[PDB]
Order: sequence, then structure tokens, then C-alpha cells
Amino acid sequence: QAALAVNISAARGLQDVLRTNLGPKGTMKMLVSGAGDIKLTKDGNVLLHEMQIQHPTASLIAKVATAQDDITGDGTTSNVLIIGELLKQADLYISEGLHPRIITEGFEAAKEKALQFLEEVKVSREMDRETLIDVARTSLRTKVHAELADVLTEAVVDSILAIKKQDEPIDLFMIEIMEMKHKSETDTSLIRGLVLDHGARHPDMKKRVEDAYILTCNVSLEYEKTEVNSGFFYKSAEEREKLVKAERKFIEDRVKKIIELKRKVCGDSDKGFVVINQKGIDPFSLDALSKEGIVALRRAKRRNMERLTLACGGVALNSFDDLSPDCLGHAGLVYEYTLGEEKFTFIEKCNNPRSVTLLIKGPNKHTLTQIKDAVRDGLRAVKNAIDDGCVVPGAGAVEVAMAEALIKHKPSVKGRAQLGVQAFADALLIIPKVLAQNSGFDLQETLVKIQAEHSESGQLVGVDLNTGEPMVAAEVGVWDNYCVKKQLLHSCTVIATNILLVDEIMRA
Amino acid sequence: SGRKVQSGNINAAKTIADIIRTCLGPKSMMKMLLDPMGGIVMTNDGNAILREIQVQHPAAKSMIEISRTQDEEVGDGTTSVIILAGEMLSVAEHFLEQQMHPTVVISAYRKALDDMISTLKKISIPVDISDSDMMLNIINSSITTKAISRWSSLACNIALDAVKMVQFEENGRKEIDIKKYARVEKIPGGIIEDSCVLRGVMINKDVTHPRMRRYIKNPRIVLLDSSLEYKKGIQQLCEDIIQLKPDVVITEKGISDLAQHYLMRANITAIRRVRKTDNNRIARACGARIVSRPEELREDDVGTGAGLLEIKKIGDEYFTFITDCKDPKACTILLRGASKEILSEVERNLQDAMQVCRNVLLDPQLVPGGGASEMAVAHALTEKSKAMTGVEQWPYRAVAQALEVIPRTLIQNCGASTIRLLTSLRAKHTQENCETWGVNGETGTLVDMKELGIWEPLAVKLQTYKTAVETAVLLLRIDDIVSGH
Amino acid sequence: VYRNIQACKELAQTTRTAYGPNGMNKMVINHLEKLFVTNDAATILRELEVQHPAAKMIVMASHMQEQEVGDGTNFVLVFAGALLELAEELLRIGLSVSEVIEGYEIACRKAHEILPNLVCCSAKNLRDIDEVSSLLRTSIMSKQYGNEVFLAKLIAQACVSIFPDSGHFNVDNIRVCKILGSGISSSSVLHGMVFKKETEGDVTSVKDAKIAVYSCPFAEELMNFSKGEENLMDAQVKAIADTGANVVVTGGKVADMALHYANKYNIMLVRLNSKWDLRRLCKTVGATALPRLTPPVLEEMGHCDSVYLSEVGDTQVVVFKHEKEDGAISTIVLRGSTDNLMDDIERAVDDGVNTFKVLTRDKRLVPGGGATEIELAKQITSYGETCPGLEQYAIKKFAEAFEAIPRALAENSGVKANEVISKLYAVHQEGNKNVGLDIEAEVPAVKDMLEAGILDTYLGKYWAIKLATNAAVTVLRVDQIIM
Ligand SMILES: Nc1ncnc2c1ncn2[C@@H]1O[C@H](COP(=O)(O)OP(=O)(O)O)[C@@H](O)[C@H]1O
Ligand SMILES: Nc1ncnc2c1ncn2[C@@H]1O[C@H](COP(=O)(O)OP(=O)(O)O)[C@@H](O)[C@H]1O
Ligand SMILES: Nc1ncnc2c1ncn2[C@@H]1O[C@H](COP(=O)(O)OP(=O)(O)O)[C@@H](O)[C@H]1O
Repeated sequence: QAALAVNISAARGLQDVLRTNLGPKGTMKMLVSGAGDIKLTKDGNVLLHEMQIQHPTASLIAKVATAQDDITGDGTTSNVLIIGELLKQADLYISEGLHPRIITEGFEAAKEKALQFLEEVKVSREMDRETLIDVARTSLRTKVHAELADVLTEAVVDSILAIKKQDEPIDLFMIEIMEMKHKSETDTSLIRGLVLDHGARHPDMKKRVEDAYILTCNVSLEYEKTEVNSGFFYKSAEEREKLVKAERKFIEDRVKKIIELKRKVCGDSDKGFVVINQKGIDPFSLDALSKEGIVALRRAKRRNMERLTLACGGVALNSFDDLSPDCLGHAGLVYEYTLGEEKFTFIEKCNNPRSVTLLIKGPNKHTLTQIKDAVRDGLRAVKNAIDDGCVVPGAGAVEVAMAEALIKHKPSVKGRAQLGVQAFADALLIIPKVLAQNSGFDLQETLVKIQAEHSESGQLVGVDLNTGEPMVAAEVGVWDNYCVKKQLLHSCTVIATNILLVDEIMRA
Repeated sequence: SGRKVQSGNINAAKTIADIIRTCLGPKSMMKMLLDPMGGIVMTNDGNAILREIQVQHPAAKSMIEISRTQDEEVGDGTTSVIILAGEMLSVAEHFLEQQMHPTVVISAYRKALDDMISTLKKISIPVDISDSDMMLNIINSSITTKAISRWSSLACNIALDAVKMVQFEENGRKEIDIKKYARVEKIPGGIIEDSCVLRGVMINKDVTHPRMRRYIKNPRIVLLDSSLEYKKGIQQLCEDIIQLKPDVVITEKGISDLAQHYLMRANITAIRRVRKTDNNRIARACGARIVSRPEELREDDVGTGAGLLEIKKIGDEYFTFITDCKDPKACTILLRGASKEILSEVERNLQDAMQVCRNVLLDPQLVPGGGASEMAVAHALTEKSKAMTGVEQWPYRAVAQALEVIPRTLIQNCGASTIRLLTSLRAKHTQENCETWGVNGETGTLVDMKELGIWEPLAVKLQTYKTAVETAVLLLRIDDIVSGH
Repeated sequence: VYRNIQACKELAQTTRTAYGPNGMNKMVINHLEKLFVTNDAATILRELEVQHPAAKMIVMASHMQEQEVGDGTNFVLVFAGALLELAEELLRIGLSVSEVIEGYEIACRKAHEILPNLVCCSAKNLRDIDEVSSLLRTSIMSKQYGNEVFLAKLIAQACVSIFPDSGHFNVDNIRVCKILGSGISSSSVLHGMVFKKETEGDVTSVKDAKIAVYSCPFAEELMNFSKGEENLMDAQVKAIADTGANVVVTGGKVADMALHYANKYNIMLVRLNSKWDLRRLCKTVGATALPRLTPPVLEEMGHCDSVYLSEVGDTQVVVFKHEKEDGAISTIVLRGSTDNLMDDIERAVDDGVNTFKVLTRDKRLVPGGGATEIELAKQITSYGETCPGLEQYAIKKFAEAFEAIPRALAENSGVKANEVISKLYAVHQEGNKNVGLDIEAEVPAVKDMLEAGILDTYLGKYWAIKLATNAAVTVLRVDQIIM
């Protein structure tokens, strides 16, 4: 009776808060924390995961929405707008009776009709470079500046078309985003193979490695000593004075094992023996072995070594010795690059060059984070477009045609479910409206123009976010993902039903 | 203290102007008047809004006074005057804060006004008078959008017949004209088409016994404020009249039957209970003179008045139809109809068109309305300001910038965006050489002004601009108000 | 969003006064309750309690500006404030924020492409000490008025011109050492860093010095303990003096036994090292700080060229010169009555050296003192009418925000700003680029800058304009946050 009204008000408030974010031309919000550090972002997922919401059921909506749509690429803010509009439209009929179950039946029937419509509208144009360009641009211009997105589209699309050779979509490890703080943010490219965070204390050991062999195996040039005896150095410090010694024999054992490894699998000072340590190493043994042609470094994280297993090769055990070099692999180039003060090791052209890392040079922390999120979103969107193989006309093209199909589907359903279907259509109509409003033009001017021209066009058609003119998104380059639409519709219907079925609230 | 009173004055001006900012044009947004008695008032006229509302700030009171004067001087445009004054003061607010004296600002405003007066005449399109075709086009253009839409024929014919019946050739060629000396005869009865025009003055007062030669071939009217008595034991006025031998005498009081026969012997027709508001037009139409001193009496006391008098009785009313008098300067226009609920506004619009014709005689110029003239003068000022030097150039540009408020409001109160339309109008108007495009008021769509066919008299727009600028300088020249409250 | 705009506007206003050679300065009090007098706006901001996030990111933009150029930060602040207030009134008109952003971006690109069209660059080279000294006087004149600019330009530039080798320079090479006492006119320039030392037991001509770094500075039973402690201390100083050590550096205090033992080791016991000097010494002599007295290492042992005592400045000091570059290190010794003006003088020295650096990286110079600002404003506002569309409003507002620099420069210098602005703008049609404002005359009079020699870096102004536009754009595109 009134719990429904409370939920409606909370959902409308959340929708109104998230109104001015949809679309590339939409403005962006900024997040402030108690510490003082601020984040500047526009993506709905991070906004809902970071906002401090007052109303409880609004927090419910945000949490469940993020949880469900983590599976698909994005569309979070569009989903929130559609569910808010659904609730408002249902309220305009509930306020005069209209028991929520009938509205639920109408919603489910409209969902079925919209699913069939989307199935028969989806366009299966064969994949090429140009379509990937268009998808990357559409998915990137909605998270970062215009020209920055234009620069980043080429990098992301080239990386993704490189990845696509496996004929199966895989992600996470195979694409790595490195972060650094060069002033020139315009520098953004891709590096094949691996890029290591940093190296060790080596004065011009190998540099241009060219051909190399990778064994790693967490070398022990600074093998752990026996420092821990009882708490700390007590009056009985002879343990931490002498027992801490005699472990240099481990370091010399590793040195000699690498010695015959190098002059067994190489036979010359060339062909850099690439090894890594998970902790620091002593410069003495390090440069003594590097002067023999061994590429030894230190202080690397795990993710790089697991990537080395699949992209370079070689086992990795901290406690080890010389063993079968069968696991060892080869690298085309292990050249090291330094920008200003910190060293980057470019492990590229290696065996299985499928693994590729992405390079950005953001000036400060928040721009770096926004760039990382934008490139991740673009990668996910293009991967989904690869997987479905059938892109769909965006810019509100599918939504308006879906609304028209639902309206023409009104007499098909009996009972009072027609009211639910009509409300569902009017709610799905929100997306082009929000696009036009965020762009700056009048709401209903653009909406009426688009509907009127789509009446005779037959083909799908969107909105140009530069003049308000209707535009055929198919021929321009605006594209969305089939799976995104599927998951959005399904989750939207589910959450709308769940909220509408509530009757009363009590404490606990 | 100091400039603070100026800021308060201009704030009051801005907050009184924007109240009725949105109520001009063919699609004026309507307003509410809620008296503290529960009543509710339906009103569109901003002049009526300000007349009904009451305000305490003296500057707002002075602006009410100037609005009323402009209403009673030239006619319409009072809302435009108020809007222009408010916008000019609001834009001068920034310069007042700029720590510049009001003297330089008002000097810049004066120079801008001088420039505007010229550039208005530069762009005004010529018009012809008494040319029925496009005069009727003007009637369908501006004299419309009132309650005479279905009855425009009566208004047009009345105006065209009565334009040449109050003209005064005092110092030039019929350029002196008044809308009050005309005999408007607004009586209900019959059909509205019964209204006509006559060359003379009509009196609603008549003798109780018109069984006499009330009309003479050449009446010689002489005004007399004295009332005739039975006799001296005053009869002496009868012999005094007999000395000069007139035939018509006007008095403000009744005449007895014996006194009526005495005046019949005096060979004069006695007219009683006349009204001063009608006696003035009697004297104007007949050229009468009043004198009673016996020493000053001469041959000039009595002069020729009417030419063909007559009295009829229409609608059981004692009419008095003087026609074809000596001077066609105070003639008759008849106003009949079944009801008078709209005919008053009809005659108001008639006097509006009368001012239109009078100023057309003054200056046969029409300005392209609908924001076309405003944008033209703003463009002229902005292009002329490039050569101007010194600090005074900024007000000379801000007055032009603030003058574009009229098309802004026209576009605003029709649904269309007030930004894109204004930008399109300005951008295309500059490159256009002599186009003067004016936005349509109904659809809120750009259109060349000749095709739309709307225009205003040069004199009325000139007066509006002059009053707005003078109000701006007057309100900026106030340095303090403390004389009590 | 008007809250953010107003906050940034107040932030810009509170530092607008300090702009120009007539910087009418402020008081500085921090949490630990000092009292400084300073006119440098960059010095003002670093102790302002800025809480509004828009202010936080505008001062972040200012910090980015100073890290790339080194001056004009106050210009960035005032330009951003003008841009944001004009954007505020544009929003009040009814324009969308995105349209304003687009207009500002296109106006910024127009400004960058029009800037290099009025450059009157340097004369011949970084050499000719007098010529470049005349060049580098503008920034220091802005920091400190013309009372001492003529001495300051020679003092600062003469130090940076010591090592014009291979066309490479470093700002950190020219450090500043402060000596209290006589007036500023008694300032001097010297080679090699100058700082206080304690012991005078130093030989003038020395071989390769051995900089011993002190990371950690200093009945019968009483006699026994005293003897043991003295012997331990003597062993410690013997260990310090090992490996051919000849000199030491310490942040501690002298001891009579310690100084005597060091002197009879022919080693001076240098103490009283400032908390900043030791990192610079270590980085310039190619060594590191020795942990204690007993573990010194010759591998991490300091060597620059030699060590001796300089009497310049009416005091005894320590000097290290002739590094691996043999001329890279060159400090400047200053004299002053108090310390509250030492900060301003060293700030002016930095404002000279960084402008010299950007001159090295860009030998192109544009007229200053309101010349370039009004010229670019005129160019952009003339281009605005040509460009149709809705970006035109943002273009004129960008030009108006650009022309606000000479307005503030005139106003905070005493002269009425509007008169100066109007006269300058009217003159600029005929009195072209080189015209500029006159500081001396109270009447609003103008004067050509080419003869005045008041010029500012082309690259500096370029980067300042770019970063101000970026900051204004990134401020305009926010809506709100929980607060
Ligand atoms: N260039 C463009 N023109 C018109 N519409 C666009 C353009 N780029 C993206 N869109 C629209 O933006 C929508 C996605 O934006 P949004 O929902 O804000 O991002 P997210 O998917 O992260 O929630 C898509 O439905 C698409 O139609
Ligand atoms: N059809 C029309 N199209 C455009 N503008 C019109 C039209 N009719 C009237 N206007 C505008 O209305 C204004 C006159 O209104 P106004 O004189 O203020 O009325 P009042 O004085 O009775 O309040 C003119 O400036 C003219 O531009
Ligand atoms: N004598 C002068 N006359 C006119 N303008 C000057 C004079 N000296 C310096 N200026 C102006 O002062 C500005 C220097 O600003 P500055 O105070 O260095 O900024 P910041 O404090 O951020 O480094 C220059 O742009 C220059 O135009």
C-alpha cells in the first residue's frame, strides 16, 4: 500500500541521480572519499559500487544490478533507467488498484515479445577490422575524452584482433594493462609477449638480448638466511651472528648451477639466460653471472611468472638446483627500456606470442584509473561482439523499434496484461530520451522526430548526438552487443517484478 | 550606501520587469492575480497586471508611471518598453560594479540612443497612406490579433473614413491630429453594421419641444454660459443677441417656454443642458466665440458655424444630427451594435490605427517587427562599436546586446529553444545584407519578414526606444533616496 | 555545479592580487605558528586550506604547470578563475555544459595555433652575460620589484652561465646559500656549494677529497670510565680517518677532545650540516652516507675535487667544487638584514633559473606585460565571429577570460583597470604587438615592450594556456558528490 510507494520513490531517486551519465556526450560525475582523494568517472558499474547510498532499497537495487550485469559487458546505467521508468509507469496504473500480478504478467509477455523482436532484428554482418573499429569507438567514447578515446581505439582494436587468432575468446592473463606515470599521456601502444615491472642492480649487463632462454625458477642469489631464532637479536646473538652465515653456500650453489646451465644450453656468452627472483638479489653474484651473459633480475610478482610459464616457459620453484632444461623456452627479444628513472624489461617476440600487454602513460592516478577502466570496457565489448558475431544498431535504434513492436503486439495478449505491455514499451522508450536530453536537445522534439521518421523508414534508426537529427546507426558505425541487450532485458524484468511484488515492510 | 542604492533601484526594476516579461506576442503566457480575498483573476495584459498589482519601491512606482504615460501617449508596446528598461538596467548592473561612474555609462547610453534613432530610419520600409490594398494588409497584419478578427471590416472602414476628420493644419500638412475631438457615438441598438460616419457634431441633448426650425441653412453658433431668465424685471441678453442677429445659441441650462418665444423673436434656436465635454467639440466644429462684455462686443462675436443641421429620433433618443459644418475638424463617427462588450476595445484599436495613420503622415515608415528590427539595430550598433574607443564602448555594446530581449521572449514563449533560434537569427542576419529576417510568433520559426507581413509604425517604436533609454538614464542618475522612509 | 564554479572563483580571487611586479603581499602562518611575508602566489597556495575538490584539482593543475615551466602559476589561477566565471554566466544564459566544453577546446586550439605568430625571440645565444642578464630580468622583476632587479639579474644569470657546456643545463646545479648580515647589494656569486663549517684546520690546495659522511652524528671508577670513553672516541675518529680520509661532514656539534684529536690527525672536524645538504653532497660526490663512525667504506667514499675555506661573505664556510663535469656545481651567496626576505630572494633566483632553463629548451620569446594577452584576445575574438554555430559564445568568453590578465595586472598595481584595458585594446590595432602597460605612471599610460626588454617564455605561456584550458574543461564536467 505504502511500501510500494517508498520503493518507487527510492528507485526514481536513483534513476534521477544516474540520468546525466548515459551516452558519450553525457556529463561525468566525481567521487569524494573521507580521506580526501577523489575519483572522476562516468561508468555506471563503478558509480554504483562506489556511491554511498542513503535509502536501503536503493542500495539493494544497486547491489543486485551490479551483481547481475557483471556477467555481461556494460549497460548498467541504461538498466537502472529502464527499471526506474518501468516502476514509474507501473505506479501510474497501481495508484488506481491494478494488483501488481497483472502488471507482472504484462511485463513478462512484453519481455517475451521483445526477446523475439531482438532475435529477428540482430544483424550478423561478418567481422572485419572496420566493424571492430566502430565497436571500439562506441564502447570507448562513453568513458573518456573524445580524442583520447580515438587514440586508444586503434591500440585496443589491434590488440584484440591479435588475440582473436585462437578462435576462442579468452581474457584476463592474455591481455595485461601496465601502469606508469609519464607526463605525455598521448603515448599508448601495445607490446607483445610480456613486460616486467622492473629489474635489478646491473650496469649494462646485456641490454639488447636478442635470442634468449627463459628458466626463471626463482633464483636464490639472496637465499633466505636463518635470522629468525628467538624473536630478535638477544644477548645470545651468536645464533644471528654465525648461523646467519654459512648460507652463502646456497647462493654459490645457485651461481654454479646457472653457470653450467648457461654453458650447457648456450655454449657462448650470447643467448641471454633469462632468470628471475621473487625477492632481492646480491649485486655481486648478479653481475658476476650477468658478465657471463646471463639475464638475471629480481623482485617480480607472481602474475608475470605464471604468464612466463605459458608465454616463455620454464618451471619455478624457490628451492631448487640444476635440473632438466626441457621446461626452458626461447624469447625473440628481452630488451630493457628505461623512461627517466625506472626500468622496463620488454620480453617480446617470444614463443607463443599470443600473450600481449597494453601500454599507457597516464599523467596522474585518476586519469590512469579512468583510462584503465575505459580500455577494459572496450576490450570486453569488442570480445562480446566477437563472440555473438551479430552486432545490433545502437543509439536507441533497437529500443524504439522494440517499443513499436510491443505496441503493435498489444491486442495479442488478453486480460489486463496489455497495460503492463504498454508500460513496458513506454519504459524501454527511455533510452533515446536520455540520449537526447544528455546531448542537450529537447526531449520530445528528438523523440517525436525519431519515431516519425522510423514509422516509414522500416530500418532501424538512432539519434545523432551533434544536431538532434535522426540517424541510421547501422550505416554510421554505432553498435552494441547482443548479449548485453539479452542480459539487460532479462535482469530488468526480473528486478522490476521483484520490486513490484512487495507489499509491506517490517523491521528485523 | 553610495552605489548600494543604485543596485537596489536596478534590482527593483529588474524584478518588476520580469514579472510580465513573458506576456507579449501572439502566444502570451497567461498570469494569475490572487487578491487576499480568495478571488482569482484571469489576465493577459501586462499593463493590467501592473495596474492591479501594487508595489512599495519608489523606482518601481516611477516605472509604473512611465508605462502608464506611454500607454496613454502612443498606444501599444508598453510591455516592450518595460522589458527593454529592465534588461538595460540589468546589463548596466555589471558596469556599475565595475567601479565606473554612472556619468560615463549614461553618456554611452545617450550616444547609443542617438545611433539607434538614425539606424531605425535607415532600415524602415516606406509605406503609403490611403492606399486601400496594403493599408488593409496592415489592418489584417497588426490591427488583428485582437477581438476584431471576425469583424475587421467594420474597424477598417471606420478607420479609413475617419482618418480625414480630425486633421489639423496648424504648422504643416495635416501632421497635427487628435483622437479625442472626434465624435464617437457609442449607443447600443440594432446591428453592429448600423455604425456610420458623419461630417459634423452630434448632441445627445435636445430641446423638450422641437416643434420649431431647429435647423438653419447657415447656423452661427455662439457659446454662452449664462442661463436666460424670464425678463429683466435677463431679457437684455435677448436684445444683445438681436444686435448681431445669429440663429443658434448654446446654453448649459433650460429655457422657459416664454423665454423660448422671446428667443424666437430674437431669431435664435435655444439649446439647453449641453455638456462641456460636448460643448468643446461643438466650438471646435463650429468655430464659435464667447463674449459678454458690451464694450468688447463687435462684428467678430458671431461667426458661421454649421452648414446643414437636422434632428432625428433613433432608438427613442433625442438625437441632434449636425452635419456638413464649416470645419471638418470635429466630425462624427457612429457606433451602433447589439451589445457594447467588445466595441469599446474595437474603438481602442481604432484609435491605435488612427495613431498609425497619423504617424504615417508624420513618417511613412514601417519597421520589420518580430525581432527583425531589434536584430537589425543590434547588428548596426555592434558593427559601429568596432571603431569606437575608450571605456564607454562596453556600454555601447551592452545596450545592443540587451536590446535583443524581444525576439528572445518571442521564441521563449512558444516552446522552441531560446538559444538555438537566437543564434541562428543573429548569425544569418549579419551575413545577410538587407534582409531583416523576423521570427514567426506563432510557430516560433525563422521566416523572412516580408513573407510574414508584419510591421509597426516608425514613430511608436522610436518612442518606445526613447522612453526605455530615458528611463535607464533616469534610474542610473539617482545617487541616493534617503528623505524619510 | 555553480557551487564548484564559485569556490574556484573565490580561490582565484584570493590570489589575484599578488600578480605582477607590484605583488601586494600577504602574511603566512602555518600550524606550527610561523610568520612569513611573501608575494609569491605559488608560495601562497601551498599553505592554503583548500577543501573544495574543484579547488583541489585547480591547484593540482597549477602544480602540474610549475613542474613543466616554473612560473606563471598565478597566471594559470587567474585565467582559470576568469574562464570558470564566464562559463558560469554562459550556463546562466542557457547553454549546455558540453557545448561550452567544445567551444573552449576549439578556442584553445586556435590560441595555440595563433601564439607563435608574434614571437620576438632571443638575440643570439645563452652567452653574453650582460645580454641574457637583461633578458632574465622580467620574471625576477615580477617577483621582486625593480628596486634590486638590476643586481639580481646579474647575480642569478651569472651563476647559470658558468657552465654553458654542450647546450645542456640543470636547475638543481645552481643552489642557494644564505648568509645573514649586510644588505642585498653585498650579494655575490661563487663556484661550488657554500655552507657553514666549524673547524678551520683545512689546507687550501687539496688532492682528491675524501668526504666522510656522518649519517649518525655524535673517584677511581670515574677516571677509568673517562679514560675508556676517551679511548673509544679516539678509536672511532681513527676509524673515520682511515682509507686516506682528509675531510668530514657532520650535522652534530664539536667537542674539544674530538677537534683536538682530528687536528692532530690533520683532519678538520666539520660539524653543523643542514638537514638538506647531505643528500645533495652524496649525489654530487658519488657516495652514500656512512652508517656509523666505525664502518666507513672507500667504495662509498665522497670525492668531488678538494675542500677549502672561503672568506667571501665575511664568514668562514666550506666549499666543494669541480665535480665530474668540473663546473656543474655553482651556488649563490646572499646577504640580508633578516630571514623573512631571504625566502623572496631565493624564490626570485629560482624564477630566474627556471626561466633560463626554458630559454635553453626554447629560445623563442613573446612580448609581455599584457601585450601577448591582449593580442591573443583580439585574435580569438576576431576569429569568433567568423565561426558559426553555438561554440561562438564559448569562443568570445574564452577571449574575454584571456584578456583578464592585464586587467588584474593594472588593478593590483594601483591604476584603474578599465582605463588601461580600453586604451591598450584601442592602441593595439595601430600600436601593435610590442605595446604594453606602464608600471611607473599612476596615470593609465601604455608603453612599447620591445625597448623595455620585458619578455616572457613562449613555451611557458603555451603550456600555461593549455593547462588552464584543460583544468577549466575538467572542472566544468562535474555534477555533484555526497558531502
Ligand atoms: N557515438 C554514439 N552515438 C549515439 N549513441 C551512442 C554513441 N556511443 C554510445 N552510444 C550509446 O550509449 C549506450 C551505452 O552507454 P552507457 O549505458 O552510458 O554505458 P554503459 O554500457 O557502461 O552503461 C549505448 O546503448 C549506445 O546506444
Ligand atoms: N504574428 C506575429 N508574429 C511575430 N511577432 C508578433 C506577431 N504579432 C505581434 N508580434 C509582436 O508583438 C509585439 C507587440 O506587442 P505589444 O505592443 O507589447 O502589445 P501590448 O503593447 O498590447 O502589450 C511586436 O513587437 C511584435 O514583434
Ligand atoms: N615591469 C613589468 N611591467 C609589466 N608587466 C610585468 C613586469 N614585470 C613582470 N610583468 C608581468 O608579470 C608576469 C609574471 O608573472 P609571475 O609573477 O612570474 O607568475 P608566478 O608568480 O606564477 O611565477 C609576466 O607575464 C609579465 O607579463
